[PDB]
Amino acid sequence: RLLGFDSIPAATTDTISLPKGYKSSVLISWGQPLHKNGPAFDPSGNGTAAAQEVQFGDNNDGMSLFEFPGEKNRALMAINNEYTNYRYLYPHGGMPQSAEDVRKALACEGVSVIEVQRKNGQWQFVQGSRYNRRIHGNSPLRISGPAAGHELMKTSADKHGKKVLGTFQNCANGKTPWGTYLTCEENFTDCFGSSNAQQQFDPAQKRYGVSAASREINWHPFDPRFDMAKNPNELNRHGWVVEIDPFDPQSTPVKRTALGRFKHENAALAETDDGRAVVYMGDDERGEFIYKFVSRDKINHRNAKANRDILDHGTLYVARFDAGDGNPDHPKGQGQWIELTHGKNGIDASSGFADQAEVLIHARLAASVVGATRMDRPEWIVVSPKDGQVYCTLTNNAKRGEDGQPVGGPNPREKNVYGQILRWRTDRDDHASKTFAWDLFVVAGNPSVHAGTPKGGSSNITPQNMFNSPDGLGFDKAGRLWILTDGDSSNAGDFAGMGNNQMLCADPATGEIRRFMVGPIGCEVTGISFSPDQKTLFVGIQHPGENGGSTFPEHLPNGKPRSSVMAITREDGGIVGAHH
Ligand code: VO4
Ligand SMILES: [Ca+2]
Ligand SMILES: [Ca+2]
Ligand SMILES: [Ca+2]
Ligand SMILES: [Cl-]
Ligand SMILES: [Cl-]
Repeated sequence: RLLGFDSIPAATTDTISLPKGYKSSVLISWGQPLHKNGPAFDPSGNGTAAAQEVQFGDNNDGMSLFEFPGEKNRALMAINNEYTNYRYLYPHGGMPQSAEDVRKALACEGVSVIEVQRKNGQWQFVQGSRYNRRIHGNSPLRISGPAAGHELMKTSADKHGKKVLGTFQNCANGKTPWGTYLTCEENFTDCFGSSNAQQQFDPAQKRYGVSAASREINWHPFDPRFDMAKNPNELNRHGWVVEIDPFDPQSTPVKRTALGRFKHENAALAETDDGRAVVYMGDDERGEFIYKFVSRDKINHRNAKANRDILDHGTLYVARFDAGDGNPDHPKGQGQWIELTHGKNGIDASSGFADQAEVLIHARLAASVVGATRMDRPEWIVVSPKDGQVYCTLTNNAKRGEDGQPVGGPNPREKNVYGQILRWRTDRDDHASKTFAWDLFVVAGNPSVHAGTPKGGSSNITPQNMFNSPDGLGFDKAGRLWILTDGDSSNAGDFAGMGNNQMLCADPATGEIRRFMVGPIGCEVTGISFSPDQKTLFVGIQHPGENGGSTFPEHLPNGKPRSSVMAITREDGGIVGAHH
C-alpha cells in the first residue's frame, strides 16, 4: 500500500519526532544570510533592516522546489515568509518604534529564493548562489491583469496603478507548469491602520476586515503607505496571487489580478481537458469562499515563455456546495462553480460593480451576490496527481452556527474547533466542468474526549492518529496525501492527546491516516516540497516558541527559537513515506 511507516505517538517535546528509520536536519533558518560575505544572524535582535532584506525571512510557510535542467544534484526552492514575531525580531521585543523597525518587519516577509545542492544524498543550502534572492515587503513589483491601471489601484506614489511596493503576509503557494512560482497574500489587511482612529470604512473595506488600529502590526505610524487616511487605495494593491520566476534573480514579480483579491492561502494548479490552466484557491477567513480560475488560453507545455501572461486572461468562479446527504460520518453531495463576471449572475451596476476590475478587487462582495457557500476557513488545496480529485482543508470555524453561517453540507458542526478535509471530484474528471461531487474526506475530532458524538470526528479518526486544524496539504508522486496542522497545541480539554502540531500521511483511496511527524513547542507545521527523487521531504517549522516555550532548533541556553525549513530523509536512503 501507500503508507509504509507505523503511526507515531503524539508528542509535546521541543523537538522533531519521526517514525523509526527517519531523520531530520535544518536546511535553513530565519536570519540566514543568502549572499557571499552576508551579515550573520544576530540572536540579540540588533540586526538591521538592511541585513534582514538579504537574510532568509521569518516564519517560513508555503514553498515549492524547482529542478535545474541537466543537473539532478541542484534545485531551487521558493519559500514564503509570512509574518514576524516581534518578541524575537527586535531587541526591545515589542511593537515597532520607528521607520527602521517597520522596514525590518517588512524585510522579514515575502519570499526567499534559494539554491540547494545534493551531496551524499543530503540536500544543503548554497550560500552565495546567483539565484539566491529576497523579495520582501518593500520590493518593486508589477500589477498585471484586468485590474492593473484601474482608478482603485492608483495612489499618490503610483499614479498609473501598475507599480506596487512589496508582497507581504505570504501564506502558501502554487507551482506552474511553465516554470514559475505563485505566492499568496493572505492576512494583508492586518498591516493597515489609520492615523484617523474614527475613520469610517466603506462596505468593501469592512468586508475585508480592515481597522484603524491594525491587527497588532502597527506599521502605519511610521510608514504612511499603510495609513488608510492618506493612501486608502494601497489596501487594493495587496491580497493577490503573485507570480515569481525563480530562475531569473533580476525579474520583477507580477501580481495577477485575474485571480481575484482576497486572503489567499494557496494556489492549486490543474488543467482542463481542452488544455487551459486551472487554479483552485481558498480564502482563509471564517465564512469565506473557495474560488477557481480558468485561463482563456491553452498551456504551451513545451514553450514555457509562451505562457508568460497566461494568468492575465480567463474566468474567475466561486463555489456553492449543496446540503449533501446528511450522513454523520461521510457526508457527500454536489456543488457548482458560479462565474464572477460583470454582466452575469446579478453582478452589475445595480449590485455595486461598474466593471470587471471592481469585481476582481472586491471578489468577496461579488461572490456574496452570486450566493457562494460560506465555508469553515478554507486553507490549502491540492490536486491528486493520480486521479485529479481536489482536497481542501477547512481548518475550523468557532462561529459556525451563528446567524448567517448555518450548519450543513461540508460544514457539519456548530462551534467547529477541529476542522475537516473537503474533497471534490470534477464532473467527467474534466477540470473545465462547472459541477462536481463533494465529500468530507475526514472530519477531525477527539474520540478520547467526545466518543460517539460529532466532536469525536469521522471513523477514520482514532485516539492514535487524532489531530486538529488541518491546514497545509501536499501530494507526493506516489499519491500519498500529506496533512500539516496549525491547531491548538494545549494537549488539554478538547485537544487532549493531540500534543504539538504535526504532519500526517493519508491514503486518499481508503481514508486511512497515520501520524508521521510532531513538531517543536509553539510551532505550526507548514510548507511542503519533495526532492525530485522523493527521498527528501522538505517541511517548514513556523514560529517555534510563539508563546516563549522553545529554543528550537539550536537549543542554546535560554536561546532564541528560529523558524526553519527541515529536510526529512530515511536512514536507508529510500522514498519518504514508502515501505522499507
Ligand atoms: O496564517 V494562518 O491562517 O495558518 O494562521
Ligand atoms: Ca496556513
Ligand atoms: Ca491556519
Ligand atoms: Ca497559522
Ligand atoms: Cl450547489
Ligand atoms: Cl511557545
